Amino acid sequence: HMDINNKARIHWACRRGMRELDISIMPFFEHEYDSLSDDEKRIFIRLLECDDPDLFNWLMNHGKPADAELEMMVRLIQTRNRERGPVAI
Amino acid sequence: MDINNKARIHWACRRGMRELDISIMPFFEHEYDSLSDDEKRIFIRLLECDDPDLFNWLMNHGKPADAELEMMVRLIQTRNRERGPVA
Repeated sequence: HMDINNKARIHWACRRGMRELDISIMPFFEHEYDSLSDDEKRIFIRLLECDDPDLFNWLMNHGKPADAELEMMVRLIQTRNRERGPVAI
Repeated sequence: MDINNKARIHWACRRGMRELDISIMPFFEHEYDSLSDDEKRIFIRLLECDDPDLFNWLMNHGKPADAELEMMVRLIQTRNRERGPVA
C-alpha cells in the first residue's frame, strides 16, 4: 500500500481515466486529505486501487462496495464534495 | 402540483443527458410510491431543473441552494445506494 505521508505520490494515484472521477477524487484529495485520520488515509489509498468502473458506480450511488471501509470512504468523499462544491440556484 | 400522473412523471425522468439514466428513472420506478405528498412535489420540482445541475448534484459537485432540492437529491442518492449492486 502507498505510504500515507507521500502526498505528491498519492496525488498522482488520484489522476484517473474518467472525467467524472477526476472532478471528484482529485479535489477531494487536495482539500480534504489532511483532515483524515491515518486509518482513513489508508482506506482512501485502498480505494484508489479499485477499478474506474467500480469507483464511478460507487460515487454515483449505483449500489456500493461490499467492503464497509470502502463504503464509508465513498460516502465521506460524497459528503465533503457536496459541501465544498458550487451552491447552485 | 401533479403528483398522480405517473406516466408523465416517468417521461420527465427520461433526460436529455443519458448520464442521468442510471439515477433518476430507476429511483422513480422503485421509490416514488414510498414518498410523502410533500416529497413527491419536491421530486417534480427537481425534475424541472436543468440537466447540468442535476448531474452535478447527483455526483456531489456542490448542491442546490434550495434545501428541499438538496434533501431530495440526497434521498435519491441514499435510496439508489441501498437498492443497487453490492460489489
